[PDB]
Parts: sequence; structure tokens; C-alpha cells
Amino acid sequence: AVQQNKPTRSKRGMRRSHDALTAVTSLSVDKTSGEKHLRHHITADGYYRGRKVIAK
Amino acid sequence: MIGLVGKKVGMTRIFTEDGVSIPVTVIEVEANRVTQVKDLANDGYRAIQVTTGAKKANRVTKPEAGHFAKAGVEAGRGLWEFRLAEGEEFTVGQSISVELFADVKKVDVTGTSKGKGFAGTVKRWNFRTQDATHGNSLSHRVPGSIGQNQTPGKVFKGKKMAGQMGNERVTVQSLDVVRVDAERNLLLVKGAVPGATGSDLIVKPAVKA
Amino acid sequence: MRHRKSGRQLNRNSSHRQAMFRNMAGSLVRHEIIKTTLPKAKELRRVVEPLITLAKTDSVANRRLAFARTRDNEIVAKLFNELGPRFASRAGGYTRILKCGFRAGDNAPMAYIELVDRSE
Amino acid sequence: MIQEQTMLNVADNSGARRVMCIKVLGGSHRRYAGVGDIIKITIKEAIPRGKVKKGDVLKAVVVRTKKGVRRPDGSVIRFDGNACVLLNNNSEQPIGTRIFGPVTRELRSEKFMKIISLAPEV
Amino acid sequence: SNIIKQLEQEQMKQDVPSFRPGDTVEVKVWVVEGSKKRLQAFEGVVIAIRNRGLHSAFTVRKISNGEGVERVFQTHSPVVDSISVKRRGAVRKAKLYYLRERTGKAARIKERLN
RNA sequence: AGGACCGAACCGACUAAUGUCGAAAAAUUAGCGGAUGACUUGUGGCUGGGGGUGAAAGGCCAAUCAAACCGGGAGAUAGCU
RNA sequence: ACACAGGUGGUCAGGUAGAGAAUACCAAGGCGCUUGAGAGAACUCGGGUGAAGGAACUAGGCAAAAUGGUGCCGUAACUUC
RNA sequence: AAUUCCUUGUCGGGUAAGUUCCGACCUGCACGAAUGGCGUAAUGAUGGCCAGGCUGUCUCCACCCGAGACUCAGUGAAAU
RNA sequence: CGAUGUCGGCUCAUCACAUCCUGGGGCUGAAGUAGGUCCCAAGGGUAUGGCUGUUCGCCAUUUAAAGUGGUACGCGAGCUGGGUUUAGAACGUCGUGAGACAGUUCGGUCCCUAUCUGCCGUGGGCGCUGGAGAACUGAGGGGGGCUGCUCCUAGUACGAGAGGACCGGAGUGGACGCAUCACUGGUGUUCGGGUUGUCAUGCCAAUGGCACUGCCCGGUAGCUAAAUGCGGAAGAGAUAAGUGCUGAAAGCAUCUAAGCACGAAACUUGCCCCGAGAUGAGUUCUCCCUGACCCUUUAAGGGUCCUGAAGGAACGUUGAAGACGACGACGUUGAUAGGCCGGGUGUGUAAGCGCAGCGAUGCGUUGAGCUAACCGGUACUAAUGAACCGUGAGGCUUAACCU
Repeated sequence: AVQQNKPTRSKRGMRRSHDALTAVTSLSVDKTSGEKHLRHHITADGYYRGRKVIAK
Repeated sequence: MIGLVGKKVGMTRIFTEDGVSIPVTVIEVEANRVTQVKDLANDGYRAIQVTTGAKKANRVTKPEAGHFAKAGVEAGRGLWEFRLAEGEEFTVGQSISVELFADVKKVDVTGTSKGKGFAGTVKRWNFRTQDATHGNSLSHRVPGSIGQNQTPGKVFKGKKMAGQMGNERVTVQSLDVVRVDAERNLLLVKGAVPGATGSDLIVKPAVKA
Repeated sequence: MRHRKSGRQLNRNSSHRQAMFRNMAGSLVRHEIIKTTLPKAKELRRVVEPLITLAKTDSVANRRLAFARTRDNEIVAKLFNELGPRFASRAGGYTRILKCGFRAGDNAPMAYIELVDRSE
Repeated sequence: MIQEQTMLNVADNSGARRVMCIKVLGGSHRRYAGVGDIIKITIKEAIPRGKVKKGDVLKAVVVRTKKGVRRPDGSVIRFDGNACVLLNNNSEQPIGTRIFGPVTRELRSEKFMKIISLAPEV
Repeated sequence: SNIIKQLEQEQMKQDVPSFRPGDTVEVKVWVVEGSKKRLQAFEGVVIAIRNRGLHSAFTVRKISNGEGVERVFQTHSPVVDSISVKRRGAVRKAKLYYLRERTGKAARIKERLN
């Protein structure tokens, strides 16, 4: 249940090929506050689609 | 010859006069319409392309729309096709109905089987269970040996193992048509056809006879 | 293979499961707004919302159910008196779900759940 | 739903009380025997002075199964015990004379007109 | 489904007398013997009722000349012809299976008599 | 009265499963045997290596036993690798 | 060797049910065991249930299932009585 | 036979079918009298065998409840 | 020999043909039926128990048949550990003894998280020559191919008689496989109910918590089988063994050397599935984009500004789709999910209250009350407007047709 020959650098490079972590590459600006936030996510401040929901 | 494209609507039964409770699948078959007709002139084979149902304007793509516009038939979800048999003829737009089957004896149903998902050998290939007692360890339902030894030193292609059961374009044959109701577009067959109620089905005349 | 099934296991044996919803029930009513992981939130609706439907019609019988469920004398008092009449008109949809981010320590997708009224 | 090792009951005054199915007949690897089937049974419990005796090995036909039967309507007829009718191990021809309990309409196959002629029911 | 249901009531028979589990019932069967299309009877207590529209079906247990025989019956089946209630039993459980492991005096059910 | 019976603590360790780079260098879960006695346990003593002790297995003598461990003869000897 | 499911003698020891220090539920009191959130595939561990049949399994009824309490009735071969 | 190689000896019982088992037979390869012989109530986490009960042991497996396995986040080995 | 785990069983098999069955034939000491024996043929099929560690073998009972071998006497990084093959012990036997015996007997730790190949599934990248969307052709590959019995022809042909067909047609079975919950059932710790003990909600009443879901009874949806459908084929081409026609070599004869025709579950098709990464990357239909400018080793070049289309992706609601990806549906122009309304289904006459009774409890109100996933509707809640990716008419040569 163990490796026979030690894999090279070339291999683990290929194994790690798909480990790329894509970023959000998508940012939503509030129509009212003009803040950057995730789509379908209340702003960091706490607004949402114009509304002041969090009240905090 | 060419069949139609129905839809699985559920399963019911018909009590004959004597009480023979013929279990039947209710397959609604709308009026399929021809959109594109292929010929040996271009494609070498003669066939007709049909459609049924309807889509939404917000979900019908530009490429799709133009194709339908070329035929002037409203977009029906999907586009199936049927090979012709040279004893017939067709013209663009024809709203072909379930009328075809009202005369056949047996038909053949094609559809997508239920998606069982990743399934073990016992369920996928009916492998016989190992004894779940008498000292057996951690191997109550595993496949068991899959090769011989050094001589062939490899696993033969085609070997049955665990994997994906379902979603296969299965096909049943020789199914007896029970009764046909053009009134509400009902094709009643005797049997149990593939698919989940609400999943599209291709029906066509029985080949073997 | 859970085809067509419903509910959420939530990595909790049933007795433990019905436990928190009962506890999480009053909290949602006691404070009218709470923070919690999203999957739970979607599930919480399937419990508290039907509870409000119960209270709409005041009756010795109903009150006992509201005590049978939620085992809370107080929420019953908070129900049948305030939450009952306030939602008299709305047909369902007595709750709101807002996505709020991710929990600090374990990247759990928190989300806010609050009563639709939420306005004094 | 009879099979090997099943312990049945005799449906006639044949000469036994309780029997055992040592072999389903007909077809290779046959698994189960139902109402209309011929099975090789031994005898496990005879009546003191019957026409047979403990330890005999002769063919028999079952007549009632706790598993029941199914008709062309969907109905079933579940009995309350597994009962069989003894036969001569060479040429069927039921051994006993009088038959207890009902049997079934699905047993008439022309080689049992003796049987249904005796059944007090169904 | 609109389709199925409209299609269902087509065959569902109407003249079915109401009854409850535990009620002794007389049932007539369209039994046929080659040519002799007879109307055999069958009377046993109802031990379970299933209400699935066209698929509704009950079952009765009769202790006839020997031992018990549990025969189910597709309610809307043409094979059954008539259904007469004989005695309305007073039980308080939908399914009466527990009658199986008891017989005689240990079995006798109560009488409802309103 | 009882090396008496049933059965907890306590003592023991027959069976099965898990575990086997384990939670653990011998345990766990579920059942098993004894349980007023040739019982079991705390504390302190005595017996030491061709010796001890042993209801006796070559068993145990600090995770080590057909001859303990530590140091020294001693860089033993090795027609073998 | 570890913040390790192990091992460590003595003392006190309530309520209800129970023969009982068993056990089930609680009190005083003390904790949720120092990775979590989702999903709800094969497969493995612990479990629950199961039509008809009921040891055909298998080296072997291993394992499970099953029986299980108090009081009265009744109880063989054999026996060192 | 805890002993018998031949041997699954031969006969009887038990089973539809018994190289095991139980009772005899003496042809004791190579039993035998305190390295004890032959019996024996009771006892036994003892060896073999049969019967009742009961059951997923099995025909032949199906469903479900949980803990992993799977994915996201933090930490992060090992044999080779 | 700085390790190749060794019998048997379980599981999974795969190949050969020296063929047990099924198929086709020759001869017969072949009437018929049933056989003997030899030839071609490997598609498919090819037992259940008793006894033993058993392979084997014997026996009981079946079957159309219960094939013979190769595969490290197939298969322990898949299981078992009965046998053998340690340490304990005893019997017989050998030896003065320590001990010894394919002589016997009882007991006796079976480790490994899978890098590579292989294999079963499923994805990402890029290529396919402007890009995009769907639908296909189809090279090639795979699965499947079993057979009994009963009846009719016909008690006919055959035959002293008894017995008893070929060819051909129909029904119904067993085993195997596929699909599906309509029926019969199972499960159904998210549904209803009964009930033991104890604790708590101030107490009664009414409920909840724990005790394997506390123990139980039934049970929707799904899933599933023992349940319910269908399948193997008919037909065609080329043949094997074999039977032939015509016919010389050899005036004859002869199936063959010319020529022509028959002839099997085998082979190629026919039936079903995958499949254009088939780089030989195919075909069809449709949709989208037709702006300026410098630089230069002026080359299928590099660069800047203004535009970014079709479509896609991402996000959210999600699913009879699913390990993750992926796949299907929906995104206010909405039925995608939850809830709500109505219905169904299941459980079985709630609670509260009045009456009779000393009480337990019964009775009326009531087929009520409560109902998971189910069906039909309803925007009440949640699916935000935009942004992100993707461009700005698509090389050279040649030929046939239009300028």
C-alpha cells in the first residue's frame, strides 16, 4: 500500500494542476449605498437591496 | 416506422370486463410537429425532426428561435428525430398526432431510467453476498477477487464493478398498446416504461414480430 | 439515495434534532431575529412558520398544542397575543432569510432569519 | 411459499400428519413451490395405522400456502397453513380418499379431477 | 393528476356501501367454471381496509371447514358483484391483524349497535 | 453447617466483534466464571541469577528469560556476509 | 513517553419504583468529554425491522434471536439416597 | 477405544441420504491392572452427537437510524 | 532462503476444445421409440443436500445437461483458518533417557490509509482553424443468444403386437437479464395511537423529557422484492461436416480440376447501448459581430483608444440529477423552493364541556382531533438592476463557377 518509486517534481506539479483556487471574480455594488458586497449577501455595513435591514 | 414523443404521466390500471386488472402507464402524447426534414440530397439519409411542448421567451435562445422560425412552429422543449422508412412522406409543419398508434398492436418505448446514483456491485450486478458471520471480517458486501494472478497480471476490461446505475437510454419492446384516447392525447400501454413521471419518452412501433 | 425524500439530517440523531428546533423556536420568537447557519435557517422555517399558523386561531385547544410543542409557557404568551394578530392577513411567508457571510472560526455560511414584521 | 426443508401438513386422511419438502420438482434449480406444484416429500409424522408410514419418500402436491395465490384480478387468497395432498410416487393419483379444508380454483389441470371432486370448498 | 384522476373516476364504481373494519360482510364473487358463470358467496369479518381511490381494497377473514382464509378484494373490481354488510363490529383500531393469533372465544369481537 | 445455590462490589479472563502506522506496546463493547474462601486487597518485610520462586507453564524474577540487568575481561572468535 | 477510552487503597452515600449498593428516572453537586460546518453515494463499525420458509448456513446453530420475576400446582431415569 | 494401520471393518439404530454419533462383534497393526483397570451419582466458560424452541446463520437480501467515508475551513503525520 | 504466505471452502471469474446438454450430419448388428460410434461446432447453459478439513468419492433426489483441463494445483495488500504447520496435554508405539512418529486426539493472534499499471465511473484543459447553439450520420466497441413440458398434426407413418415418431404450428413453465411501483407485501427513529417507570411544567387535568424509537400497534412518500411487464427470436449473406447437378482429366465413371446449387445456436448482419479526441476531430439547420489609429527586424506582426454580439459562466431557488464536478428546471415578463388554502392519506371517536357511576370508567358532542415527503392551486417569503468571460467579418495555394 506504498509507493514503489518516489514521484518527481513533474508529477506533483501535474497533480496540483487542478488545485487552482479561483477568486470570486464577481462583485456586487449596492444600488443605494454604493458598497462592494457579495451578490445575495447583506453588505458589511448591513444594507441589502436598498434596505437597512441589519439595523446595527 | 416513425414514432412520437410522449411523456410519463404516471401509472394506472384498467379493469377489463372480466376483471383482468391490466396495469397501464399513462403517457400523454401531444401533437408533435415537424420542424426540419432531412433528405438524401444533403444528409444521405431521409428523416424528419420533430418537437413538442413549449418553452418560455426568456429561456428560448436566439439559435433555437431562428430554427423554429424557419419552420414557423412554436418552440417545443427539445428536438427529437426519427429515421424514415421510404414508404412514407412528410411536409414541414405537420402537427402529427397520436393517431398513428390507434392502429398498431405493439409498440416500443424508449426513455431515461431512474438515477440510482453510485451503486455497489450487489445492487448493480447482483453479486452474491459474502457470509455475514462465521468470522468474516470487514468484507460482508465487497466484490471479492477480480483477477487471477501473475499469468494475466491485469484486470480484464469489461469487469463488473461499482459505479453509476441509471440515466441509461434504456428501451423496452413488444409492449402491448391497451387503449388510445385521442381526446386528451392519451396513449395507454400495458407494462412499466422507464423514467420518472414528468420525463420525456420516445415511443415507436414494435420491430420484432 | 433519498429520491423524493425530505427533511435534513444535520448530523444529529432525531431526539437531538427535535430538541434544538424547539429551543431555536422560542429564540426566534423571543428576539424576533437571530443569527444562525444557513442550512439550519432553511429548515427552521418548516417549524416556526407552521407554529404561527396555529396561533392565528386562539383556542384552549391550540394553546395547549403551542405548549405541547416548544414547551414554553412564555412563547405561548408571546404568541396568541402579539404574533397572532400581527400576521392575521398574510397567508404564509411569516419569515425572512438574509445571507450574512461566513462564521469566523469554521467558515460556516451564517445567515440571518427574522420575522417579516420587524418594525415598531 | 414452499421450498426445500419446508414442513407442511397433510390435506387428507392419507396416513400421515406432518411432512417435509425435500425437493421441488420441475426445472433446474427450482426455488419455490406454490399451489399448483408437485413436490417430492418425505414423511415425518405418520398416523398409527395409515396407508403410509414414517420415512416414506413420495410425491405430493401442495394445496394451501400462507404466502397465498394471486388471481387475474389482483386479489390474493392467503390461507393460514401450508397443506399438501399426497400422491403415488410413480403415478400421481391421490392416495387418500377424503380431503379437508378448501383448496383453490387454480388447481384444475385435468390431472386432479379426483381432487377437486372432493374439495368441500373453492 | 388531472389526467390520471379524470381517467380514474371512469372505472371507479359508485354503489359501494360504506363499512368499517370489524364489520361482518357478505361478498358475492363472479366465479366462472368454463361456462358456468356463478355468483359464489364469501362471508368473513373485515380485518383491514385500504382507501386508494380506484385502488381501494379491503380484506376479510373466514374460518371455514378447517382453518382461516384471508382473502383480499379489489373494491372496484368487476369480479366482485355485491357487498352486503351483516354486522357492524365495534373495534377501535384500523387494522385488525391481531385476530390472526387468536381463535374462538379468544377471538369474538364486540357489537357496535350504535 | 457448607472450598453449598443465585447474583452486584471485588477478582478473573471462555466466546465474538472492533482495533492492528490502535484511544491502548494486550484494551473496548456485548455477553461469560468465582463471589464466607485453597477468597481478595492496602502497608511493611524476606528469598538474587546456575540462584530465587513455582497448585509445574520452562512459568515469573521491573514492557527483557532453556539462565536478568550494569560495568569489565573485550577491539572475545567469526575457514561466513 | 502525550491534556492517552487503561491502572490506583479508604470514607460519606438522599427521593420514587425495586429483594437490593442491580437497574430506570431525579436531588445536592458537577459536567457537554479542546476541531467544526455541510452532504445524506459505494463501502466499513454499532443498531432496529422484515413476507414465506426455519440450520437448507457452516469445520461447527460461531454469531444473533430466544427463555428470563414472584406465588401456588407439579416434576422422571438414576442416586453415594 | 483420546489407543484399530488396514478402515468409511461387518451388523443394528438414528437420517430421504450419516467417513461423525450410539449399541454390539472380537480380526487387541501395537488394551490391561496404582507410569492403575473397570464402573460411577453430582460437577464442567470441557470433546462428539440428536431433538424441541427460536431466530436474516441461509434461500436472498430490502429499508431505515446513527458514526466514518465525501465537500468547505484550520491543523497536519507515516510505512516506502 | 537480506521471505514466492502453502490444502480446502466462500467470492469473482476468464480462456482452450480432446463437447455433458442444445444445433447439423455419416454409418449401423438404424423398423419405429430409444441407443452405439465417428465428423463439424465453444453461442448460451452446465445442480440441491447427507457424510468427511476435505479435492475426491459414495449415497438420496432432480435436470435438457449436472463437461474435461489451463489460469502461481486462478483468486489471503478480498474473507475464512476446518486441514497442515510452533509453543500446552494425553494414547498407542519406539528409546535406558532427553525425545520421536504424512499415527492419533483436544486447544491454539491471519498486519498493510493504494504512488504506478490495470479496471469501473465521472470531471477539468486544450485541440477540432472566426465564434456559438442544438440535432444527427456513423467507423469502432459492448450487451444479449438457455431450454423444459403440454397440446395439435396423430394414436397417423412405422410396426406381429406392445409401443410409438420426422417435418411443422400453438400454449404454458423453470433459470438468467432489464425496466417499474399499478396490484400483494417489507421498511418507513420526520405520521397517528396504546402503555410501564420516573422527572418537570405551581397542583387537577392536559402534555413534554429520558429509559435501544423505552416497549409496542398500525402507517404516507420514497426505496425495494417474494410483486408486475418485456426480452432471447423470425428473416438475410457467407460457410463447416455433409448431400448434390453437370462434367473432362482417364471415349467409362466421378460432388471438382472449369462452372452452378444446398447446408448448423458458431462467423457478418438483424435486436439493444455507447460512440466524431474516429487528430482521417464528419454532415445538416440556425444565430452573432462588417470602428478608428500609430509602430515596425513591414511580419499569419506588435500596440493604443472606443466598442464587447450571439452565447457562456458565476450567484441564488433547486430537482424522481447527484460522492465532488456534472446533468435538468426556474430567476419578478415567476409556480423553482418553503409557507398558506383546499383535497387526499393514515391513525382511530382529541381537547374542553355536560350526564351516569363510590370509583376505575363509560356515553353524547364526533369518523372528531391531528396529519412527513403526496395531488391541484396561490407570489405571502426567497430567487436584485447590473457587473465578469467572450469581439469588432474570419490564412495561403489551386480549380470550377460568378465579376
